[PDB]
Amino acid sequence: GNKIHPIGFRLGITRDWESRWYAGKKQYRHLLLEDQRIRGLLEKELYSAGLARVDIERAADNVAVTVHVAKPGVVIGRGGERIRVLREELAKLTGKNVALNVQEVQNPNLSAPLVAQRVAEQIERRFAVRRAIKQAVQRVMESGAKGAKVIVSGRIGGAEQARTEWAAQGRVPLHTLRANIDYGFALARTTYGVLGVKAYIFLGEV
Amino acid sequence: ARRRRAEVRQLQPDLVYGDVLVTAFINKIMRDGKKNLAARIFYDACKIIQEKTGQEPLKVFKQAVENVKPRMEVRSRRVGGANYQVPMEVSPRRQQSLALRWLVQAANQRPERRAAVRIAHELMDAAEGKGGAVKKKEDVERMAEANRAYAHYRW
Amino acid sequence: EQYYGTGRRKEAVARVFLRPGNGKVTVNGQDFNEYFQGLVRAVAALEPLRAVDALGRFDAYITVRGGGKSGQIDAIKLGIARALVQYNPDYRAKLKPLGFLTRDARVVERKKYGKHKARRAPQYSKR
Amino acid sequence: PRSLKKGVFVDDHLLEKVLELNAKGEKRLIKTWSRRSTIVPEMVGHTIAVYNGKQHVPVYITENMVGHKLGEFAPTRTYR
Amino acid sequence: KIRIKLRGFDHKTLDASAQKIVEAARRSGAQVSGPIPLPTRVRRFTVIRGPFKHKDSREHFELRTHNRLVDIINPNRKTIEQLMTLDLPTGVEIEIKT
Amino acid sequence: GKGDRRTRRGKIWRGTYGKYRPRK
Amino acid sequence: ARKALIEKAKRTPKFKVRAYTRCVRCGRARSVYRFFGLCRICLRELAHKGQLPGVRKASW
RNA sequence: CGUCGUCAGCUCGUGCCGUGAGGUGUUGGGUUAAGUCCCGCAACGAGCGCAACCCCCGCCGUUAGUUGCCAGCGGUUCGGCCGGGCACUCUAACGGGACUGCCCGCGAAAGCGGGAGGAAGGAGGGGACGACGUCUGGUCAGCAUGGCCCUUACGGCCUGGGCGACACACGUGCUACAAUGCCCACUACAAAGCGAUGCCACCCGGCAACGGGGAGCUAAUCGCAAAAAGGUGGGCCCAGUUCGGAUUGGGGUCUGCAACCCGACCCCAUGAAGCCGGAAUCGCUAGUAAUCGCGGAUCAGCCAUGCCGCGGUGAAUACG
Ligand SMILES: [Mg+2]
Ligand SMILES: [Mg+2]
Ligand SMILES: [Mg+2]
Ligand SMILES: [Mg+2]
Ligand SMILES: [Mg+2]
Ligand SMILES: [Mg+2]
Ligand SMILES: [Mg+2]
Ligand SMILES: [Mg+2]
Ligand SMILES: [Mg+2]
Ligand SMILES: [Mg+2]
Ligand SMILES: [Mg+2]
Ligand SMILES: [Mg+2]
Ligand SMILES: [Mg+2]
Ligand SMILES: [Mg+2]
Ligand SMILES: [Mg+2]
Ligand SMILES: [Mg+2]
Ligand SMILES: [Mg+2]
Ligand SMILES: [Mg+2]
Ligand SMILES: [Mg+2]
Ligand SMILES: [Mg+2]
Ligand SMILES: [Mg+2]
Ligand SMILES: [Mg+2]
Ligand SMILES: [Mg+2]
Ligand SMILES: [Mg+2]
Ligand SMILES: [Mg+2]
Ligand SMILES: [Mg+2]
Ligand SMILES: [Mg+2]
Ligand SMILES: [Mg+2]
Ligand SMILES: [Mg+2]
Ligand SMILES: [Mg+2]
Ligand SMILES: [Zn+2]
Repeated sequence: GNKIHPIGFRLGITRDWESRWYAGKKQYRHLLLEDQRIRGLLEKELYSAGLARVDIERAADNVAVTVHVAKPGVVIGRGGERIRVLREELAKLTGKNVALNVQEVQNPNLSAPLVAQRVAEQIERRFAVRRAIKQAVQRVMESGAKGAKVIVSGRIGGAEQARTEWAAQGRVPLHTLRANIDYGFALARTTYGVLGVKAYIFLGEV
Repeated sequence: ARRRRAEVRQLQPDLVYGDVLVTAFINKIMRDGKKNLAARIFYDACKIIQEKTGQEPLKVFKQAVENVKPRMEVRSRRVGGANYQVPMEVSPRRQQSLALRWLVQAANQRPERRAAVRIAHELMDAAEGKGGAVKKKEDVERMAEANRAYAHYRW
Repeated sequence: EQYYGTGRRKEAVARVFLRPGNGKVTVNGQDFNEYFQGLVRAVAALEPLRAVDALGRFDAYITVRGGGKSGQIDAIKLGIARALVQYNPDYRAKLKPLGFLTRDARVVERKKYGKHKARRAPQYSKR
Repeated sequence: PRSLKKGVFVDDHLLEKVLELNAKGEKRLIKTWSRRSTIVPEMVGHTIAVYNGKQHVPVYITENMVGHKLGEFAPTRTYR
Repeated sequence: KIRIKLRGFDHKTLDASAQKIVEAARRSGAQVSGPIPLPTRVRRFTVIRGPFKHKDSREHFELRTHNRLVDIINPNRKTIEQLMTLDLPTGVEIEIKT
Repeated sequence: GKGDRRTRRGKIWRGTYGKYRPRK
Repeated sequence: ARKALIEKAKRTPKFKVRAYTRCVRCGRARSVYRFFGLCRICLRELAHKGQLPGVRKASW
């Protein structure tokens, strides 16, 4: 058990926070829990949408919430009778009456969180873990990218003895603080246990 | 020192005499990094030599050191059996370190209650050719030579 | 008229002003022997002047804040030597061989975790 | 080297429950869980059954043992 | 004379939010007191890396609060125009005390 | 030493004040 | 950290002393930083993502 | 997450060798902190790791100046206090600078030795960062989770007790055995932090802990705050001591609904072992060790001598 989160490790450089708002030793923790409550439902609901991310900005009872997804349409709803019920949830929790944008993702094959979700999915439908991975890396690596890697945890194939499946292409230099490597995890639940899935995508250096 | 041959540290010259050999001696006296208290001690001990003696302290100091320098010492070694104390010459660098160390060590074993009083009397006895310092120095050379039988083990 | 040179050491800055005249050194107002009341050290801080036979040529107004008197002492060593080179650049050719020009970089090593003091590692039982 | 300040603490459970018994007479024991409360004058004579986490032990309050607390007489542990 | 401290978690979220008040005032008021830094109040957090035992690792976290000054000399009028709602920062706090 | 409450150092080390270490 | 104990949140403590922090994200009762209301473990995790704004990785 | 281990390694693609497991490359010579680089070579390249990119510290410059300063002048209740000024310090944001670039020597090359210039020189100092994998390592008591198991209860509430028991044994530490010291008085130098129902200047009561009163501060402009070791003067005079503060008696403050079990703190008294520690064993190679103090997290308060961090003073030694 070594190596740090490639994100927390790059927050300074090539990677910004999922919440960029100021506060003080009396506010912060509150505006904090809020975001957690936010993504709470968002991730419980917009799963099918393709919940690639949930950014949250602030100013004063104002909150950005630029929820990114691969299939924006699934957010909107019948004409828009959902992104009306979602904006509804906003004040349902915190009566801040804020925005709630939506931004499609330019190729969900470069969105590690998704790339991992995909793989996590397949694993639950009882797919071939190894191929699923061979393929994933391929897609991700296919639609551009300079490198990629995927890692499913243990109990592969329902095995009684946990293992750790690989697969990786191109470059995925982690020790290089400036690679800009998307990272995504996916907790693939299952009938015999849990299977962690991690995805990394290397794109552009300097 | 497995890679390189550690270069001897180069210390500044004595604030007063400008002698590096003295700064050394001071550092040895120093304990808990109180170079002041140290430096002080030494100097007051240099004055106690001005009175109780004739010549300037530096002269005595130099002489004292020069008498405590062992020109031979025994160093243990393992050889099919036990540990055979092998006599070998003592380098110039170590010759000094051992002298200054032994001075302070012998010095602080003295009965006089004042630090400076002890250093001065030891330097004096040392410069004269007596005192625990010179003793050890002789004790070593006694060990050495007296084990010449093993001398053919050199290093 | 006047000459200046900063000078820093082990985290302590010093303002040095060399003005022709006797040699009265006013560190934080007080006289040299005032601020450095019985510290065999001090003296050194004036070694840059003696290095060029001066000393009895300039009076010196000095300020200092940060660290400890010995640190401050060293800083001065730099200042007095720094200002002295400005005053006359031909003085660098003499203070370099003695290195009063260099800024002693030795600082305090950070206190690492796991260890007791940066390097002093905790002891352990029969391993 | 004791301490309290001003307001010698006593739990009302018995403070009143005891000062009432005075208004009448002596009572056959008085079990309580407030081993905190300070033993005050108007107790000398009564027999308070102090608990110890398992037992309700009887304690005959005497003058000499006023300033003390209840627990000091109802020992907690059991030793070798 | 316009005290206006700026405090953000980013040294550009402020250095921008302050670069506005810099020229959007020079173009309607005196040269202004320019933007002034001010020491930053850093907060470290030291947690044991892994859960359960292994108390000799930790890893460090810091949440540094930067500060800005500014101060527009002369409480102008036309300066207060281009400086009324032409902001751009998202993660900043700005107290006004002219 | 640092362990004698009734001393200057005793108060310091034990991070406190009182007679033996008053706040000026 | 059984729900039956995450009940604490309930104001009515009986006495202001009996109150305690507890992670707002896991229920963790020990090492629960105030400024975040999070536990040492939780702090670590979120911080790594980006859910903790301004919060970075200190080095010096 | 720990660990081997920041160790100098682990591999892949294609070609080539072998029936084959595999081999070559990655071996060899030179070199390096390093599979770092150079040369050679049936291999030619690539990936993970090393290095670099990020942070802090050394020097310098610009932008900004309620930090700073008679640098320089005027006034001064002579406090950088008032005016004034961005010079210097500094605060914090950007940029410069070092590349074996240059000089001599050795070398096939890499690079090694030495020199100048330079704040800094050959990875300038310290961080973050820890490969394919190993230990059926650690944690289901952080959380998540397959399975099993209890469901008037293996669930829930409360009061009380326990986690603080002791004939003993070990680990990690603290204070110390003293004169390079202990005590009192006076006096001087720091960095990094923290502060609203909080830091609390200052005044008075109390030996005091602390209390009553109450100014300022959204904190480079107020407070915690005294830095300590140090310097100067004086006391002690070698003694279980003016060393050392255990233990115990007594009085009291403060937090808290409540300090018996089981809080810290102050004051009087008591004043223990301990005279430098057997066999054996631990840390550290430079501002490091040693030594001196300061802040913080958690936190009502606290059993912190612990932990994480900050600066003062500042060594010895390395043949091998
Ligand atoms: Mg230190
Ligand atoms: Mg710990
Ligand atoms: Mg649970
Ligand atoms: Mg509590
Ligand atoms: Mg808690
Ligand atoms: Mg290495
Ligand atoms: Mg091959
Ligand atoms: Mg064969
Ligand atoms: Mg073949
Ligand atoms: Mg092969
Ligand atoms: Mg091999
Ligand atoms: Mg081979
Ligand atoms: Mg090699
Ligand atoms: Mg390489
Ligand atoms: Mg400059
Ligand atoms: Mg060359
Ligand atoms: Mg690295
Ligand atoms: Mg096991
Ligand atoms: Mg389970
Ligand atoms: Mg316990
Ligand atoms: Mg004493
Ligand atoms: Mg009074
Ligand atoms: Mg100010
Ligand atoms: Mg004296
Ligand atoms: Mg006695
Ligand atoms: Mg005594
Ligand atoms: Mg004795
Ligand atoms: Mg506390
Ligand atoms: Mg206790
Ligand atoms: Mg402390
Ligand atoms: Zn938690």
